Amino acid sequence: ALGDTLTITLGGSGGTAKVLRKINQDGYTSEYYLPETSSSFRAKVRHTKESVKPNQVQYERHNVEFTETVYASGSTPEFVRQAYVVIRHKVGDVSATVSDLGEALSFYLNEALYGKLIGWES
Amino acid sequence: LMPWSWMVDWFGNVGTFLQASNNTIGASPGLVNIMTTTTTNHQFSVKRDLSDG
Repeated sequence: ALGDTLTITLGGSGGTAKVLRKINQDGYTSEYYLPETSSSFRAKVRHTKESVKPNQVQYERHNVEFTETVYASGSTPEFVRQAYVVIRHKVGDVSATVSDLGEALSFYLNEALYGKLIGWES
Repeated sequence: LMPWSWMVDWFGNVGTFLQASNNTIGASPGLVNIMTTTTTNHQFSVKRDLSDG
């Protein structure tokens, strides 16, 4: 599901909005694309289930990523930007608790925190 | 298999840097400190002509 068009409001709330569009779907994965004159935008969603091992807890993984590409101009070569999250939990777990953990992680992240983090401040 | 892009980028960077400067790096001075140690010795010798025997 998730709809056909995915919107990313670059710059947080109240920023510039872009509309990615669905282009393919394989292997429990979906990727959305948007061409640009000097750059390119893409988003992917992925789901996975780990191998079964005789007597151990079975786990599953969900991944979501945003990646940005800028075409090489003059001397500067190609380069990209990326930012993605991941969720790991037990197969039969309860949905509400892992959702609350994810919401907590989301809430902790905010402008000031990225500002400090990118300054190599641990 | 030649690494053309890296060579272009770095050669351009080094060329523009060299031409920006003149084969030199600038510098500035920090604070200036002065240390002045001073010592003296006071030695005595007993004069026996004004003392009890």
